[PDB]
Amino acid sequence: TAGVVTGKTLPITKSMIYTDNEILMPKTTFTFTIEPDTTASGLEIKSGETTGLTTKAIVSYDNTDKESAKNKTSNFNFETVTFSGIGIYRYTVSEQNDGIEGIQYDGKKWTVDVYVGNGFEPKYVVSKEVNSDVKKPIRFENSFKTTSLKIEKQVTGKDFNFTLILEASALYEKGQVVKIIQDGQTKDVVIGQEYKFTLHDHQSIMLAKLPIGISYKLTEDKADGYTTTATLKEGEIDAKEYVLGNLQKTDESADEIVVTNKRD
Repeated sequence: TAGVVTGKTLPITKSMIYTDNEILMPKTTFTFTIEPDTTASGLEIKSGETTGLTTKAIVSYDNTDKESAKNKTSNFNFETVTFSGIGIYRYTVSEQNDGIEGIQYDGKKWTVDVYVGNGFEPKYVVSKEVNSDVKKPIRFENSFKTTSLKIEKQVTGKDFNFTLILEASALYEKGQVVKIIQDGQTKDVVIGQEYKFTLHDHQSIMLAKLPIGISYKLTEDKADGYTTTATLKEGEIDAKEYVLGNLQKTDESADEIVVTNKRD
């Protein structure tokens, strides 16, 4: 039967929603916690016993994880626990919300009955969602978002030379690639190094699947007979000045930078 394990361990499955290999999987961990159901009563049903129980299980993702590595497994091990007597010991399993920018965490609560026989030891482990009678294996489902940056050139009053760098973060490391669309063609920007390109009046470039929470800086080479200024528009909130050469952090709103070269 689904959600009934003959043995001493509780399997945990983590699925990250991931459908596009062009997107960088965040380098991060998810942590599952097991605690006693402190109100469990009514074999006798008892509050879960935690003496000798490792109460944390973890799975790890990194930037190399693609479609084929989106699901991970861990477990809790009840073999190591000293139970004071036979019975059913009830625990609550949840996933910690680590609050990492861009990540959506599974808030579901799971309940676990461990059937303890004869010393004493676990015999069966049964799992269900809290408030459900349906037995099923524990599976947490997480997801994450990406954003975008468009950069356009306007001339007032010729190719202008730009440099973009996406700085590495703890989540998105140096040497990983982010897609850019440039003169119609899909190309690769490598995180942590200068990416040089050109734009003329009304030409744009776009990074459409940009990691959330990384920092970037954009500069333009000095162009004789022009002064250069730039604005950053975040979603529908009002455009503010972007000073070329400054670090800007990506977040959930789609960014557009308009760089204006004004003839002197």
